[PDB]
Amino acid sequence: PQITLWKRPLVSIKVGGQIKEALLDTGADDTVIEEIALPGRWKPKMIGGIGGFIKVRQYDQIIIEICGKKAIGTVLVGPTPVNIIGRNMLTQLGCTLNF
Amino acid sequence: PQITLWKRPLVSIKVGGQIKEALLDTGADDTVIEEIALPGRWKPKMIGGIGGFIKVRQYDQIIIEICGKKAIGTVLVGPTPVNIIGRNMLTQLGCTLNF
Repeated sequence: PQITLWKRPLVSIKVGGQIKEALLDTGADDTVIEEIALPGRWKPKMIGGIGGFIKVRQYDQIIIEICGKKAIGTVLVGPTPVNIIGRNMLTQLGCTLNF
Repeated sequence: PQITLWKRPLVSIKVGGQIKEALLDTGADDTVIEEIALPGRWKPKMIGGIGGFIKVRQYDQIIIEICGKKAIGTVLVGPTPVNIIGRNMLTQLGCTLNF
């Protein structure tokens, strides 16, 4: 798709056999989703840094789908006010900024 | 331009007769720049909210230029770890996400 930016770029995503809402965020390095059971071995990761860090669980090589397009990459699972699709997944989707 | 997302989408911008580096951030509603003198009447604005708020100065109808393209909109001036080009300016630039 071509997504304009007059509203927050919230999308429905498929992940872990569930459906979640998430924000397409070019300002975020990583993808962070709250409250999802994922397969494989995880390891703790500290993210943030500005003001403090939050501990999350890092799962690698997870498949997500957005607007019919699949992407494989790392998903961090932990508390987040909004679920975030960061650049690690946007690159796998072939997503660009255009103006 | 067409900007891929393998690195942070940092750009050079012209604002206030200066040059600044800033991040094109689809996850941000607003544009926030540190340390720039801007014309007009400002008013304080509280931004953030997740964990606390930061006070900034809101200046309206400011002209910026990115990659040769001008855009007019609100610029918030205050402390920020990275200067942010948010959706209010990305929309004025005609910037979309494409995949």
